[PDB]
Amino acid sequence: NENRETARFIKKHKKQVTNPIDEKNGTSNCIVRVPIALYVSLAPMYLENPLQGVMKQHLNPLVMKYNNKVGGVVLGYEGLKILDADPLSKEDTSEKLIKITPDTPFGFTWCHVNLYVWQPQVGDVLEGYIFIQSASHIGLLIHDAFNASIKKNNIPVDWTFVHLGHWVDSNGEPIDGKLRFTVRNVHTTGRVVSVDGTLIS
Amino acid sequence: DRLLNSSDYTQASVCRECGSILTTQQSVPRIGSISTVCCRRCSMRFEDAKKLFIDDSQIWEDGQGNKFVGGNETTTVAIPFVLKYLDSELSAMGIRLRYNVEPK
Amino acid sequence: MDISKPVGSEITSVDFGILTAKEIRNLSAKQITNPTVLDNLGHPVSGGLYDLALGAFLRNLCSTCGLDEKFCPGHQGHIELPVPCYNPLFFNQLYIYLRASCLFCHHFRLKSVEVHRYACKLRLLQYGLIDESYKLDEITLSSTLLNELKSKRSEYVDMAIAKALSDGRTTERGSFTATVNDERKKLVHEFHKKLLSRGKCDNCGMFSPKFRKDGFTKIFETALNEKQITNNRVKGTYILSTEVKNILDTVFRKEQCVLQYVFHSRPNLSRKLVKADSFFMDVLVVPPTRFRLPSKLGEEVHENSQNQLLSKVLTTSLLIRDLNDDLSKLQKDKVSLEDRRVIFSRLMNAFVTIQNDVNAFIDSTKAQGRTSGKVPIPGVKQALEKKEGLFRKHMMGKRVNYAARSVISPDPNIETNEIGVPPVFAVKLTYPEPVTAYNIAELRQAVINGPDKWPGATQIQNEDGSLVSLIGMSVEQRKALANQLLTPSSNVSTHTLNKKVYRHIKNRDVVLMNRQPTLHKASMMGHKVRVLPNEKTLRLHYANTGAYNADFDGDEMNMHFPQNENARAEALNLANTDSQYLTPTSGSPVRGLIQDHISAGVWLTSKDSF
Amino acid sequence: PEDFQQHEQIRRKTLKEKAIPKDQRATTPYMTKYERARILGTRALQISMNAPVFVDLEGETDPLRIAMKELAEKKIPLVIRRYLPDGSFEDWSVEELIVD
Amino acid sequence: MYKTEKVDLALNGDPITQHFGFGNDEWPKEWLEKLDEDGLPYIGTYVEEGDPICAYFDDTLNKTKIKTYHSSEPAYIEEVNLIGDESNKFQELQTVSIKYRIRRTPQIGDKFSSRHGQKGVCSRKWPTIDMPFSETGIQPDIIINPHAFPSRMTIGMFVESLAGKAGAL
Amino acid sequence: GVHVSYDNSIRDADGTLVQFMYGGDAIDITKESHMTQFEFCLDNYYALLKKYNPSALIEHLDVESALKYSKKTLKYRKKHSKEPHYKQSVKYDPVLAKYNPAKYLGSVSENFQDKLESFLDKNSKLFKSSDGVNEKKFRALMQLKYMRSLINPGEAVGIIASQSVGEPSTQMTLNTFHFANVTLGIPRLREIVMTASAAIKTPQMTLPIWNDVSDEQADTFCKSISKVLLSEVIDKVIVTETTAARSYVIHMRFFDNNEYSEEYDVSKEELQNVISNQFIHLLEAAIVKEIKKQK
Amino acid sequence: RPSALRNALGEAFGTKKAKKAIADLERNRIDSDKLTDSAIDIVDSVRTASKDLPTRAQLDEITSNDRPTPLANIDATDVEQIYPIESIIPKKELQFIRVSSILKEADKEKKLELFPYQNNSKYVAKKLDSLTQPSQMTKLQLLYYLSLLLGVYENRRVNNKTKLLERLNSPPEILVDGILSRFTVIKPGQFGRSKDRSYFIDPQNEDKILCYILAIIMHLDNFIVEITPLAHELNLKPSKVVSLFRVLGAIVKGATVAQAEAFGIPKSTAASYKIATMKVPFKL
Amino acid sequence: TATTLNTPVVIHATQLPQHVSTDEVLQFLESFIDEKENTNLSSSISQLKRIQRDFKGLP
Amino acid sequence: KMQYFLSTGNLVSQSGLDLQQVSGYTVVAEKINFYRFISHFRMVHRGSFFAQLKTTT
Amino acid sequence: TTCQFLTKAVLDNEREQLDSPSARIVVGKLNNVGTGSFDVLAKVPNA
DNA sequence: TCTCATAGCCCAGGAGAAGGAGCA
DNA sequence: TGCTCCTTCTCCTTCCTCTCGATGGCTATGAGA
RNA sequence: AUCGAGAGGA
Ligand SMILES: [Zn+2]
Ligand SMILES: [Zn+2]
Ligand SMILES: [Zn+2]
Repeated sequence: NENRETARFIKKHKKQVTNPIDEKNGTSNCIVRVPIALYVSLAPMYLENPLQGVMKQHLNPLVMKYNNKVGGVVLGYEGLKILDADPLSKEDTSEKLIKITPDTPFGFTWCHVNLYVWQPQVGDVLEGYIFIQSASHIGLLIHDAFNASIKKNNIPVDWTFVHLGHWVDSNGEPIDGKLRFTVRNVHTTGRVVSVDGTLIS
Repeated sequence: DRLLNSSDYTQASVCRECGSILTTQQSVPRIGSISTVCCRRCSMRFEDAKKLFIDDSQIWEDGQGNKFVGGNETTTVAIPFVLKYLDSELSAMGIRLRYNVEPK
Repeated sequence: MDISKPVGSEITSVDFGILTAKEIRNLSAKQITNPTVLDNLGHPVSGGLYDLALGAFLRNLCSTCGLDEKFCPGHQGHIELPVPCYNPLFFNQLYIYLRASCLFCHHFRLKSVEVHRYACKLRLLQYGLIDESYKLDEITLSSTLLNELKSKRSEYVDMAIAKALSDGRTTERGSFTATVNDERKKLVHEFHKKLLSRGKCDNCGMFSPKFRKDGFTKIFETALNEKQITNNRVKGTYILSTEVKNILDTVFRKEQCVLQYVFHSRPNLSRKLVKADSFFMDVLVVPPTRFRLPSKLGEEVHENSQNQLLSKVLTTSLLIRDLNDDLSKLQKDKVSLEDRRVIFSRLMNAFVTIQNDVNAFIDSTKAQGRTSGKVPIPGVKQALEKKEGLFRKHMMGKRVNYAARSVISPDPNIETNEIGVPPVFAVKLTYPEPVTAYNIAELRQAVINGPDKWPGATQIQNEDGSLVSLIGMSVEQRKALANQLLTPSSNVSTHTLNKKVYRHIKNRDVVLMNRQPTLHKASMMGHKVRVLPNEKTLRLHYANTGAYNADFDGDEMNMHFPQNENARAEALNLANTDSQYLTPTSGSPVRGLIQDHISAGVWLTSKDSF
Repeated sequence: PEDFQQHEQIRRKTLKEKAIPKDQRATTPYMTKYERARILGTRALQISMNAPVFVDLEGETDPLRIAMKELAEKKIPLVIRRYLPDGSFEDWSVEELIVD
Repeated sequence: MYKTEKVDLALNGDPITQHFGFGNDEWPKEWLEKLDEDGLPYIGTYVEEGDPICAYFDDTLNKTKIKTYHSSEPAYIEEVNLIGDESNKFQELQTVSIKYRIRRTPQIGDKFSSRHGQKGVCSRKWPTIDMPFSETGIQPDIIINPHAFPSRMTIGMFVESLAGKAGAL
Repeated sequence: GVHVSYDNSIRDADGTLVQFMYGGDAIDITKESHMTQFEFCLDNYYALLKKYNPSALIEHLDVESALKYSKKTLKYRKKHSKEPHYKQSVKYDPVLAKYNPAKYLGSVSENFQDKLESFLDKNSKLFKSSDGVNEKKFRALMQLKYMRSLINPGEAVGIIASQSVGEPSTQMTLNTFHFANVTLGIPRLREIVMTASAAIKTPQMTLPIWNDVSDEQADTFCKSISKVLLSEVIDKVIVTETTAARSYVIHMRFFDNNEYSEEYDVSKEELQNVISNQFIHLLEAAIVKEIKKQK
Repeated sequence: RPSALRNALGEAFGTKKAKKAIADLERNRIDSDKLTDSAIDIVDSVRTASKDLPTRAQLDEITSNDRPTPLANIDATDVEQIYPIESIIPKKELQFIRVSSILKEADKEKKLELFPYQNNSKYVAKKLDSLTQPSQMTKLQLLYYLSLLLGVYENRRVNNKTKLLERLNSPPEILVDGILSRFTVIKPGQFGRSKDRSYFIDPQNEDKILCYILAIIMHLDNFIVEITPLAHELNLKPSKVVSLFRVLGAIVKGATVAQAEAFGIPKSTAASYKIATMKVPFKL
Repeated sequence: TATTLNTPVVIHATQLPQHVSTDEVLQFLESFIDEKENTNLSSSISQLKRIQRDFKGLP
Repeated sequence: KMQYFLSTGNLVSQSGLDLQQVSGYTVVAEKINFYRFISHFRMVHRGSFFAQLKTTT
Repeated sequence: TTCQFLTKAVLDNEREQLDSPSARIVVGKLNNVGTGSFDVLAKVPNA
């Protein structure tokens, strides 16, 4: 069936939302809220504190951790609610009844929680401070949170490299504040994630 | 404990979107990040790739380095290893198997 | 097994299907058409049977995953056959569909309304309405009223299934039980009994020719009667596999509305339309090399038989491709010559052999043979059928770990529900005791004692799954581990787990004794441990001798040592001897006392016993 | 996104509308040997991998004996989910089963 | 128990360079505790699993490879046959036949039988101070089960016992 | 997959039902056989009362439904314990077939309750020596015991039944006291349950006779029912060929007429008619077949 | 004679008679001329499904195979140019191989300091004072590269670079990177390489490196190679080296009076003593 | 990491991602510090505070 | 070839030499004890084809 | 005769519901009869 | 210039199916 | 026109331990004396 | 280590 494959190519890899610039003045609103559901285990050694146990065993080890199914980096979780597998509970009860696998004391269950995901897409606007200086790239400081890489050939000839070296704006004064650049691709190369930056491409 | 757990108890990589345990494999850990198991049945070739756009999530390379795309819905189940043997032996007669794996 | 390694997912139900040729060309590892099996006496050739794309072969790496033999499962290749082959596993079934079709109109020689009625019957059987599947024949009275009757039957089946879908008599995935499947198989068997009797075509009066098979090998066609040829003309010998493919492809393309119903015992939810390539072998899969390794001892090599089969398949394939190149030589024109008469026949005879070779690959029985030696190398059918097959040799009957075997000996000094353990079995059978704060001092005692003095500690396993052995370490290397079982949370990824010890056996455990020819559930019972010094055998009480049918002239008892607290509780409660005092057959006991106790009871309770 | 929500609601439908009311639970109120053995083994497996303490340890090195001691006073927080050939399941807690 | 191990180094026309003894090479010195300098063991030596039996030098890896005793029981060396080729010594020594010897104490669990089919298993070797003693002074060698006689119907063991006591007097 | 479901009905593991109760009465064989010796249970009324304490279990179960229902069925099936079951216009179901047998106190089988009341009425001499033991207290004890002696939901009773047929079958293949008729031992048993064969080795039928029929009348019937072959009355067959083309004369010497007349109830004109009807016809057909099979 | 076997058959059996009569119904002619041209049309449909055969002459001989030889010049009829030195040694590495300080310095201590690998090789002492002409100095450089291959061969289990840099006398980087890029299985990944890189050599490339070593020794021994003293030197197996020279086209033969005249070895003890020689063509 | 003990198996969303502005995210920053009051993970807390100092005017 | 015949026992011929079974004509002497050793010269065998048949006649 | 019943199973496309004990051990799951006929579930606190 | 002397490889146990040999 | 009884094939199955072997033949190359 | 063949034990 030739009609299935075109949509399965273009729609499933197509993302959910696009970030607009606030009044064309600030930056994008790439910090977005999304409700998720998952299915995780729970240790008996934190059974007295089961919600914070689930937090410290699946969610607090998910802090600043990238997933492509969420598309970005989580800046914190909110609203942990366990979907109890026992009916007639009405979401106001304390005797939640989680299913136990018949080999281990780590009980798996469903949980809804919100995520605050940072995800950039193709053709977006971000900004960065002065973080490092080099001869052909400057890794920009993304929201004082991440690092941005710049390939050399995307730099026009109007930029003035001086010489350790430094980049000089077309205004001629040394740069300061938050420099604007365009997102082309997202990468995970390094200890944390990075981004592919551009200015004319 | 006896007839399964003490003889040939094994994990298994499954792609849930195809529902098989054999065609999945390990990707070559390239210079960017750690390796990740992937699905050869749910794989997009670089030959055509409906180009008569792919985001940098599912591009991975085999041992010679050909670019495949797909097969991320991966989970590990508990099987005997002789089940993997029987899966590889039933295809010799031309039989597909399909294993429903919840949580879907 | 590990109880510190929980499995999140699970197998819930099993579905079937058939892979086709282009899907294997999409997914599989590498096209392998190289008969080079031994490239200068010590090497795997690339693109051949031992290519590193198929995993790893005797301390080589992988050309697909690039990992070790203990990380790669081995990958599945694919032979591209020259011609499309049958699948023998389905063979006779499609042979029936070889003889039920009208060759001209591409329908079945039975009446079309009759096959429509069978299709509506099987559609009603898809949803558990056998009542409707016998009330369907109630709807009776050119082809205008025949189409009206077809629409009557269709509306009847649709309204019955809509009424079934009104209430919860059938869910969305369908209704299917034992009686449903029995009625379905009766109607499919009657259907195939009816699709072999109609000589003429019931659509246009034609005559399809007579066919006859060799069983797995060939199809022979017979010329029809002159009266039949006369009836065909006024109103209208070896055959190849591609002719069978083209005929059955056009039949399946014209008969989708009924063979969507015949070959599906449920509501086909994903709309899997049946095609001819579901029965056919244009490709063969190639197993991983890991499941095909020759047996090696030092230098001695027993080469696998499936390597011989698949190498003969590749050799025959390249011989057929070379004869295809010779036919490419003849097709310039070469028409004024009978020189291409022989090699073409040398094509066709070889065109037999590959079929035989596929009949020699999967089957080993039904084929031809180079006789007078009678050595059938195992096809994949014969590796699945018996006790020496797979379902009994490796699926059910498994030689286990952490077990023991001995001759036994009497002991009337321990109790009835107890077993005597010799020290030679008390050193080579361990229990995975975890680390917990109540039994921390006993485990430190076992760590100080070690693997040479009962009881003790042998293998301290860290939270990464990494092991630390004590089988050759010194005394002080053991004693320094005493303060090294209370490690805090170093890595938060594995912080919830603790350490483990494969400690020796002691009195607070339970084993499972068994005597190997069993006949009932009381031939295999749990027993509470007592370790005996200066002992060679297992020690038994006499009350067990009724249940195990034991005589002490050289018995052979097995002892499974269980590996979970769940199994400890089940052996201690659900299968202990205390709960097996009576037969489940009639109600008699099988336990008690034996002849010395009996004669002593005769003499002791007598009235001359002061 | 929305089809996942629909499948989620169908899952919660087939969970909820296959449940059994507390008025309908009419099995035996006893506890069979299988049920008691599974409760003991599973609770001891939890305690061996650090379940929270709710009974006195009495210096016993056997976790199965600690599980039987804890069963002796009905302290255990577990519920047996009894399944039926339909799949409609009742829930019998420890507090509403006659142990032995 | 007597066992036999045929250590050969000639399983593969000239190039066999595996030579018995020691080449000019380093090796852990405690092999002569169990061996001799000619690549052979001291005859009549305590052999336990984890000890070399035949050692030989080869220049193909500049290595003296050994042959470790692989059996469960502790053993002793009985006779070391040294076999040469039937033709006129075209190669040097290449085949060593070794006879192991293993002690077997009469143990518990052993199978002893009489001459009437009544086999059995020695369950415990009973102390002589715990034995029943006769008026003449002696204690028996083997106490046997008396209940085996009705079912098996071995009345001839009475006859052999009585005639043997008659011959013993 | 043949086990005890929670409704105490024998099903397969998918719900395919086989029986509605385990043996009809849900009594496990493991705790069975002390439902026949009631005098011993009266002798240990104190011990079985101290064991099965009804005080810590009355707070969870209804007690006064199955007792009344069982007394109604008891009065009805003592009222009509003489008609046959086809003439018995059937009333409502028996006791177990209504209630949960392990919830209501008094939900018992019919034969156990009948033998219980027969024991309680047969021993009127005995209970005068008792301390006050009646039908009621002893009945409540035996009903608590009957509730505690029911089978667990989830026992592998297909496996238990298979092993309890297999294990005494290994005491077999003995040529037993067979000649003083049917196939015996394992060759019978495997013929029954596994193979399901219609070609029985010795198929038989046992017909009861009335009381007015004497032994001579019944043996006259036995000589009436019996199958009679032609060769049973043939002494000599003499074929004399003479080759007029090829021909041959057949002379049959039979036996005396009174012999088979008394033994097989056959006259010589019945012999005439059976030579007339079936013998010469099949003989001629066999001659035609043997002539045709040369070519 | 098949008809005579059938004449014995028709009297002989009833099971083999039926079996071979079924085989004769199976035997009969499976091709006629109209069927021949119809099957020619069906082989044109096989052209339509022509999953093409591999070329089995250049992909299966020149590419990665059992023992990859050095880059051989079959077209060179000169036996000293079957392996030209610009084929074995790349020009990219050859342009920074300078041994003028080796023959310039007279101290053998500093000369063995300037070899990358140090051993008890008798071949180094045999072929250092023997070669006297500076015009063959690049051949001497070839011997240098031979010693450099020893720095790979008996030091291959060093599973990284810097600890393998601890086994050489700090050479220029291009030789070591050319060897580790042409001869090794490059396993990528910077997850561990920032700490410590880990990759090794598959045994097929190890036998390739053995072929390179034996070709370099084939240069410096008048293209007639010794076997048994080389088998003393290589510390490997004899028939292994015989196979490695049968891959490299060297005819490993016994000795005539010419090899007893040249190598100083006795002809009377040359029935088992082997010597590798060369001829013009390439192997099969 | 391949075990299920330290890794969730199924992760999906149910609704469209609503572009919450910096108001609710800043409120989550302040209430997140307050809830954690009521090292790589503390460096995650430090970067989560440098998000606030980033939007302020002096990081 | 005679070493093969005694070391394996497979009678390999063409006419079969007018017998029933085609294997198992060689017995290891087994001189563990002299009773066994003298029993292995009067120990006659009926036929492996009859050991195959389950009929107890 | 595993192959013939497997042929009929594929030509019926049998979704095996996985309730037979021998089937459940060939696949290798916790068997039904006994401590697998039900499930144990955890009673948890709120705080 | 042949004689060795070797490399390199080519007899249960019935039950079903399944279809001919006659019949309304 | 359609529907039965007489011949073939075509199918399938107690537990453990130890030892002892295990392709012929058609052609190249390759010295020895 | 696979297939045969042989032996022995409850
Ligand atoms: Zn997939
Ligand atoms: Zn791989
Ligand atoms: Zn037609």
